[PDB]
Amino acid sequence: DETTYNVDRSASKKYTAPLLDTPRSVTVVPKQVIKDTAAVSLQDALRTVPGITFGANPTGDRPFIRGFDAQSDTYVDGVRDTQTREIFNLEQIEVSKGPNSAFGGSLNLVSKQAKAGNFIDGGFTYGSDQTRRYTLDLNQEFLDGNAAFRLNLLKHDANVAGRDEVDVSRWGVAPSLTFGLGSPTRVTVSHYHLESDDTPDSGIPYAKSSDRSKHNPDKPVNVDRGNFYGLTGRDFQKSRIDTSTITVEHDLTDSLTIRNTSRYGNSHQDYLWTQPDDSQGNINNGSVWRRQNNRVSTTTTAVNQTDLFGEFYLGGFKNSFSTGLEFSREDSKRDGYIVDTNTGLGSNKCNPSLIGAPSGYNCTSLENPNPHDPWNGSITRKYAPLNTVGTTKAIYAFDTIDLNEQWQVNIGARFDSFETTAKNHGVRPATKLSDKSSFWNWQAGLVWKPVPNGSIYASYATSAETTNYELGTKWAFFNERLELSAAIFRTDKDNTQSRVDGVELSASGKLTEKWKVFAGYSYLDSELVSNNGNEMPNTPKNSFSLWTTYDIFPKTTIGGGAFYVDKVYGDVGNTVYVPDYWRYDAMASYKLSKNVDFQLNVQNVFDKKYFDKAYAAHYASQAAGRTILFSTNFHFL
Repeated sequence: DETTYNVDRSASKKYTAPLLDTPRSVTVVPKQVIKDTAAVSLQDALRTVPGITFGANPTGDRPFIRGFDAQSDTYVDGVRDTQTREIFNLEQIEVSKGPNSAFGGSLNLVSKQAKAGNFIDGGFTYGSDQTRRYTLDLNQEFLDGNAAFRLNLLKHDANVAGRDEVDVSRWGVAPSLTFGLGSPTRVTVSHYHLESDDTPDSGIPYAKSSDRSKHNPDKPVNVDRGNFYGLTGRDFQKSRIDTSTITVEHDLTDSLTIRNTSRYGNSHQDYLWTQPDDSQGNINNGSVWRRQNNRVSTTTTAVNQTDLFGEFYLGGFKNSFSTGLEFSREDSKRDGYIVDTNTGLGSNKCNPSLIGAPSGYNCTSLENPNPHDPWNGSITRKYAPLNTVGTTKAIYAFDTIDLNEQWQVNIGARFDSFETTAKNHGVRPATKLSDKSSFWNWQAGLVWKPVPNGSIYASYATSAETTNYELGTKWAFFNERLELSAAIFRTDKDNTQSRVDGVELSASGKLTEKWKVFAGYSYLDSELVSNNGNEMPNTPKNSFSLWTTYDIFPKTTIGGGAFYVDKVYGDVGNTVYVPDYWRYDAMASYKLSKNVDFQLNVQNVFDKKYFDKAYAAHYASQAAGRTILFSTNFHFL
């Protein structure tokens, strides 16, 4: 069933048990939720899972999970990645909220692969924000059903509702080949390519009060909804990602599969954007310094991962296990631009008399900025990069033991070894600095099943310094079409000292035959333990996500979502924040025939102005306003 709102198993076979019986908080955002919400990105899609905030970049692509930074815990099919992620090539999104030695929490993005079946799918979406999105998803068998070819294509252009001039443009191509369908030896080859060229948002500056502190923190200034402080003549955000993956699987016995995966990745970023005022206090006289930020970056990644997984029997118990070796190499080159933003008054100071041409357009108006100002300062590349070469070697082992039909034990360990060399051409003479380290990690879980469709679990994880305790329960109702979850947990971290205590509730699947739900609640009580007693940044204390659809007639579905996010602090010092908000979404779909769907989405039904990322200083990112999307989807199977 491809229309399910509940997914009962992970895709990666490092999990040794179904999700009901896995002793960890895991939420899968299934394909159908991604389609029903009409999500056009990873962040858009993750609004359905509460307590995941993004922070920091001209668009902050760094997730925070249970109040902890997870930029370098994003996986594509269980392997690390070389950046703003699109969803056209994804089947589902797997969110692990606590640790998992198999890989603060992590995201695992499952790619669409060539597989058995013949289909041609495609869609176009037109929007009130000028969205023009075209997708094609073609999968064809060949070699008489022993192999398959799949091609996913994307073209996406859009403005942003309630933001002057800000826009996005991207396209993608994802070819895939799989061989040995149904046989004991399978070979898969994938390539992924995405290129983008955006006009980056400036965001909105924090108010800057004379008495700003932990006690009276500042929030974004209140100005017209569309205000953009950047420059259409200057600012740009260009990226390219290329990823090749080769996977070989062989069944050695009926109980044992060996798997080798090779990934080569290559990503370029060339960004230059504006930040409003960088806390210079010019906003208090009605003006804004257009501070310039930038990054030029190239990264190369090479990974090889060999896994052995399956079953063995010992003392009368089944042991469902996975074990492996991982070797990788990352090359990164960080450079930038040198840009003249001198206002003429102490470099970065402004007032209304300097707005426009007297500041070389480095000052603008707080209330009525002009993004078309013909700014014309020098831009030159530094050509003096920080070049880093990193090596990793890891070994891991995971085992689930069925003691009887009521009791299971999970144990997992992982050892990582790391070597880096950094050459910095930004200082004279250039420096060469090396570093060596390792990371031990292990976890244990206990599952009690009073009845088959019921689960109560304890869990302990440590890494060496971090410690996680979790205690939870999961239940499957209405013929295992509805999963309910509840968890409590504590995370303790030394040399961050910090603590996060929390509660998580989930509901996923069918309530009745016509009524589906995908929903969660998250409570995060976080603390630094002077900043002693402050909340963690990017960690909403309360959040709630509800997505629901109802099959109101045959051929017709209606639906909506309600999302709450509590206030969020930008800094450890708790001096800046973005306020809490409610957002509501609506949808309707009509099956015109077996081959054509029509879909309407209304995002942010009440046109709430709110801020989806709070940065540590200077400013916050404003989310999109009300957006209306009409989709036409074709599918021939």
